Amino acid sequence: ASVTQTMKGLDIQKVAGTWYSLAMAASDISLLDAQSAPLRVYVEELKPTPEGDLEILLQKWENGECAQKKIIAEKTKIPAVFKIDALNENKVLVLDTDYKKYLLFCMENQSLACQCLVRTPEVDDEALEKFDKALKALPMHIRLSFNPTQLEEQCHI
Amino acid sequence: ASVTQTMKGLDIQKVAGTWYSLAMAASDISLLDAQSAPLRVYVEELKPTPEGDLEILLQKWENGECAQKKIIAEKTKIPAVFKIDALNENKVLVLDTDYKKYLLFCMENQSLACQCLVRTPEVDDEALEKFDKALKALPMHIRLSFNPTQLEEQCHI
Ligand SMILES: CCCCCCCCCCCCCC(=O)O
Ligand SMILES: CCCCCCCCCCCCCC(=O)O
Repeated sequence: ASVTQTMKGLDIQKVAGTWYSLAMAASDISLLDAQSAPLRVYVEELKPTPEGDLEILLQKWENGECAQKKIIAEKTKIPAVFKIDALNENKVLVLDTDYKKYLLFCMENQSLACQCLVRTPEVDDEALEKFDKALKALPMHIRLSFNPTQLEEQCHI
Repeated sequence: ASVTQTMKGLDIQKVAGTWYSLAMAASDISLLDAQSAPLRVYVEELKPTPEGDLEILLQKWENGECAQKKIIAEKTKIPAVFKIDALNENKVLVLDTDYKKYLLFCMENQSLACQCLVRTPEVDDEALEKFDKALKALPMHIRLSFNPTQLEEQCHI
């Protein structure tokens, strides 16, 4: 269940800028089933702070409407692991990224969701291979992927 | 998009009896998202009629409740292809089965959903491999799998 793959030698400054949530998977179906499931979040932009923390802009459907949400991930001892304040303190692990095209990540509390991010609104078969193979290891029960048209809309409608 | 894998030399009498919908995937996320999505159907039992048609018992969530539904699939020229009466006349294709453990199928109208069925409430990694690899070919955007506990409940709650 635990995630035991992280990016060796991650430079968090190089993941700054725009991303698309091409695909997402989670351990429990109810975390992603509906448009307003808890972890159905669409990534807009990564903004690393100078002090090394990560700021995230994303979209989340709630109250029948697509909201913008800004969120702050705090660094830890490990460069590929970050921390998000909540009801219960969640972890974000960076699995892999080539900076220029794709980045794979997971978040944990036991529950768990992961995502394949890409720089452009295109179906990258390669990044998807890598995403599937990192997931093989994990106990997933729901997976979503989206098309180029959907990737350009708010909340992937 | 089209399904171009079918079981060679299918004997429809040998798939009679009990099955579990271990996993399901579809081309559009809305066909499977909610408990009452159109193609979120859980297979209970296969009953082949003497004249070669297939009778299916299944469970479908609707009106906030888990209903039993009986359904009838009519044979065609091809042993692995069957036909279900509806608003629009749908096809059911049998991709693969070893009769004793697993059976993979898809249904078509363009929309498309497939399933990995198994005889017992157990996670069969093998049948899942075969399911993933038959799906590789197809344009899927939502996938669900269920655990042994869920497999014994009505509507996989
Ligand atoms: C390094 C890139 C990681 C991107 C992580 C995105 C953060 C997702 C947190 C999801 C928690 C729900 C958001 C909320 O509504 O508060
Ligand atoms: C050979 C085994 C094939 C099993 C096929 C199951 C039939 C699924 C039909 C789904 C259509 C919706 C059912 C309904 O509510 O009318």
